[PDB]
Amino acid sequence: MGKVHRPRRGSLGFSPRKRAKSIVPRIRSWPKETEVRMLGFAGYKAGMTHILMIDDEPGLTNGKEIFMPVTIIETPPLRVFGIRAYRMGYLGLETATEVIVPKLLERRIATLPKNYTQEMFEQKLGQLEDMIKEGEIVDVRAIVATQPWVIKLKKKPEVMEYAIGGTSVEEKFNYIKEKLGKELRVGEVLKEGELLDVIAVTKGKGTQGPVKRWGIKLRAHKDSKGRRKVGSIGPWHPARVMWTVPMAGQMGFHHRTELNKRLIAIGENGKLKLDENTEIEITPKGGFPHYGIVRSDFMMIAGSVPGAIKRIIRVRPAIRPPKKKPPVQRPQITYVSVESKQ
Amino acid sequence: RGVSAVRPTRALPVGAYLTVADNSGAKVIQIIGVVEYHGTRRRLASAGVGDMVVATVKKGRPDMRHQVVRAVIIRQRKEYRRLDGMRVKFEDNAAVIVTPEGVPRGTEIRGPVAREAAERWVRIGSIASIIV
Amino acid sequence: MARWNVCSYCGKPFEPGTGKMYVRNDGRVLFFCSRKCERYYFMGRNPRKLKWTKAYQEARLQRGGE
RNA sequence: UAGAAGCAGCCAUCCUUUAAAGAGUGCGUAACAGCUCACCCGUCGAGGUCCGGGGCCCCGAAAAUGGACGGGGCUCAAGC
RNA sequence: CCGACACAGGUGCCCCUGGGUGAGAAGCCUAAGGCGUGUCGGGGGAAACCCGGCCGAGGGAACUCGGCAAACUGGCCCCGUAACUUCGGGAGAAGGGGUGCCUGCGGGUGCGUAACCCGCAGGUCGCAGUGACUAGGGGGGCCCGACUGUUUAAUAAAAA
RNA sequence: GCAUGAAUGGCGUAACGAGGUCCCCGCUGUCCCCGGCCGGGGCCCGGCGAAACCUCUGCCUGGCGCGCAUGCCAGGGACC
RNA sequence: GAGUCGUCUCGGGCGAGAGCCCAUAUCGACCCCGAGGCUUGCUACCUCGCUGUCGGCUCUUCCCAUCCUGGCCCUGCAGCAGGGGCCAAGGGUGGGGGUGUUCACCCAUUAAAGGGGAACGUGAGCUGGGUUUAGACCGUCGUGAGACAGGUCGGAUGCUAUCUACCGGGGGUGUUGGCCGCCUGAGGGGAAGGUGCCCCUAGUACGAGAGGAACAGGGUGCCGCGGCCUCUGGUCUACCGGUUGUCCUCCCGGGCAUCGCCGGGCAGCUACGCCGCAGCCGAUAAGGCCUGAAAGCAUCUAAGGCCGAAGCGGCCCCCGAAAAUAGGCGGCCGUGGACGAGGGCUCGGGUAGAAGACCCGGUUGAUAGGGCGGGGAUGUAAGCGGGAAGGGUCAACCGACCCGCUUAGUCCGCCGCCCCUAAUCGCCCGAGGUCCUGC
Repeated sequence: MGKVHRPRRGSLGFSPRKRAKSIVPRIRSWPKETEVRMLGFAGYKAGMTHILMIDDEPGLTNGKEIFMPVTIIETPPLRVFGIRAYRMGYLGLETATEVIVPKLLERRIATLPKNYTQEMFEQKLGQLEDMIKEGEIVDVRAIVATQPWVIKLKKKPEVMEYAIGGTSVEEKFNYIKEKLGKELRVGEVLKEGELLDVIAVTKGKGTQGPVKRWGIKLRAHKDSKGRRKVGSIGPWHPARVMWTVPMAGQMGFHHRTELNKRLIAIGENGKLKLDENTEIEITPKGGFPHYGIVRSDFMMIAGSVPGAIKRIIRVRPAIRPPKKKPPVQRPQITYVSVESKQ
Repeated sequence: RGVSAVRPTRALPVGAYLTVADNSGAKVIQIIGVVEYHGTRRRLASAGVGDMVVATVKKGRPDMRHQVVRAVIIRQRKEYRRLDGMRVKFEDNAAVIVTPEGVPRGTEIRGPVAREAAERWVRIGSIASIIV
Repeated sequence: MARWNVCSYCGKPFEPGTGKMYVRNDGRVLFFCSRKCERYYFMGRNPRKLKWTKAYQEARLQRGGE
């Protein structure tokens, strides 16, 4: 070459690529640690559709038409089945105690008493003790579960943790407490027009090539033996192979966070109530390819979402606001679509 | 540059032949490169619409040809994506020779010319027989 | 804007944010529904002549009827 | 030389008188004027400023898998 | 047979009257005739990647020592053809146009309408009539050896 | 003309060429920038079955050393 | 390669000298002293029972004496714009034309188109163009055979990974007796961001004028990376339709020409498609200073103290109970030759998927399949009726083709309804509250 600087192909900012250790998304940012309500609301991705909206954010100047794809998701109502208490140790955060509170319970693979009533009352009393002191406790988080039963993709509860914020430890405890005996809403935690993060384990390709994972540029005039091979891997010394070099192995089934997708619309059904703005509750005829009946609470969120069709996705509020665009409270939907995916 | 107000599609690299739609006496212009572009290893400089392009005259009179000139590319054969989800696609690729200021060489540009170009350089829209 | 449009190769109702507009060398515009409609214009075929064109058929049957 | 009046520049650089004065250190003026120093007496009421050897420690001192005092680590020493 | 071998090798004659096809002892399809021992099978959304092989927008060699490799023309019939020339040739230069099917006629050979061959007109379908298979991309300049032939069986087919 | 020359043939040459060199036009995934499909493999199973070569070991980094080390020496990683 | 450092590259000290004047705005001789291993050469240490050359291609690591971006200082800095100096490898540093070419020359772009080491990185990765063998010609020289750091044409790139490395996937123990689910965050990694333009500022500051900045706010592009196909483009040997040859007498319906060819295209996979990818703060460099002495003053430092980089950390993104400090919580369990909690194999499918695993459903059931309707792909069917150039003994009719029946037919990797069919039937492996101690 001639010492030609070449930018890296693949990344180390996302590498390694491998299988997720749980099908529950991972979290290392908490946007509702000191603030009420859960970290968004979880559903199953129905599919996608598209919608035409009016600026909103200026494409050129405000008042012009913009195209936007939107991912329509059947969410179940969620319901608190467990209270988690923490005590802060000296090696990190450690689990004080828990209350566990109960055919879906049967489909779940999780362990079951066998003296339900008894165990539950002891954990509950234990918790009141912890709550009183009150500074033992430094934060409280909620074990929360999905409830699929009108949804055909899977019917087992996927069980996850979301924190429940509050100003102080006693307040988080009261809020969480009211919640166990109840259902929950897309409406209660979240509202239209915030920018929100999306967390999901992306679609599994299975094992894929250097061509696919890292990208491999093509070569010279004619190549007898292939153009999809690895080339050099390295010198004579280093005497060992690195990990920064093109290989084949897993792509997908990896957890990904994509930031800041604007919340367009909330409703319920779909296609059993017809509105002229905020989306017409867009449900394709012939149904969605490879996905079960829709009829429950839903949300249609902007742009892309990590996760292909038929996969449990989770939503988290944002860890940053937009930074040269203004937020818009309540997006505007100029005209609608009713297209088929067929 | 300027305000383009279109979602980008590019697909005309170095060595491309584009038609000269203005009277100037240069029949063909060939693209050298795209003005204000940052290129990377193994990647030929790709050209969208609306761009100020540096080019040589590939065919024309000896007085137009072996000259290094600037032009602004009006049309391309390749499909273009608006922001509104509707697509633009012209039957041919064309460029009009243009001075670096924005002001066109030739006293008329014939056919449509891109709206993204119009925003970016006023005089090209003003001269234009239609702006599509 | 809130625009709606109608194909000029069949007369069929046509969605917005979808299709291609093919713009003439003279500047006129032609709305194509889908890739088939575009591919067929190039061929120079008469969609009328064929029966895949629902509106074209329909008209003729009606014109029969009168 | 219009001006060269310490102060464009050249050379000389002399004499009287003293808190104190160099045919003037720098500023300033077109050149003067004007501002000012070295200098001095006196107050502060002391030991004052220097220069010159030596020993040491600093600066001088930029490199490519993690390589360095054998390693860890060590600054009233586990250093000289 | 012969190659140690049941090694895709490689060795002469005749079948050159099979049909359709078409100029062909041609291709492809289908017989007569032969075989299923061209001597391991079964399974798997069958991933990566490799060996044969198909299609790719926009651009038109930017790739590379070099268009190498592939692409492309294409069959057939007519028209038309430059520099140069030893007047033979260059030449299928270059470049243009037609070609299916059905229905009615003419010429030619024959024998009495049997057996054939070569054209014409009208009607007419498709995105496409050599529609499959079969099937040359073209042009010029410079150097060398005139040519056809021959050479390192088995890295060198050349300016030798 | 570093270091041409007339049958150890010179100059030129129509026609010819799986000869060497160069340019153009058409064409084109050779490339920008990659993707999908087809057949044989791959992978798995039953049966059938070699070869190359073979002092021994889960290594890495430096130093050293016949100056280009797994084994020495000092570090560092280490469940199979 | 090691050794070596004359040669080479680069630095420091001294400052002759010109820059109108003024050595240092800038340029800088004579001479003297180091550093590096990057050119050249020396060494004969290592290999001749081989350590294969150069260049390109592809793929990656590291270094700074840093081309650009950030932060800074001077000026013979008016502005615009240069010149010179300091920090700094986080990121970027391109495409073409000639040469086999590393190197070098050239064109136009660019914020800039930085260099060097890694077996002169990279041939058990490619290529084999160049060094280059056995064939040949020419120039020079030779009696001649024959030679050439002269020119030139053409002239093989082997190997099924044993060991070990790295990237991905399983099976088990340790796991303080086992177990099911949920978490903690030791650490490891990163560039997830980089960069440029335009308008407003402003025809302003500044300038005699010509000419012409900056802070800050908006819009857009480019590159890298990651994800995603509803739009649009590719493909699609699901399927459907048109069609040549030939075979089945044959309409119908099919085979083959190794999808026959051509035309359309759904799901799915992709870009030539779409969407996403912060700030601030703390501590610091270079720098600017405060107080303030050594030297009663002055002085940014000698101590104390205030700010201040694209660099450093947090913040952010990726992985992470085999972290032996082997972790936490909650629940479930035991207690040949008794009994048997968890768990697999089984079955129907995948959100999954090379084997395996993973995930879900299993009559308490909509999981798959049939049937039926819905949604989609092709584009007008079998059969029948009329027309048809003409031809006829003028009738039965022979007829490519046309129109109606029929927006039909064929087909579906998609949806609902529905227990109709198949989710049946059954097999196993794993304990025995445990030696002392805490209880």
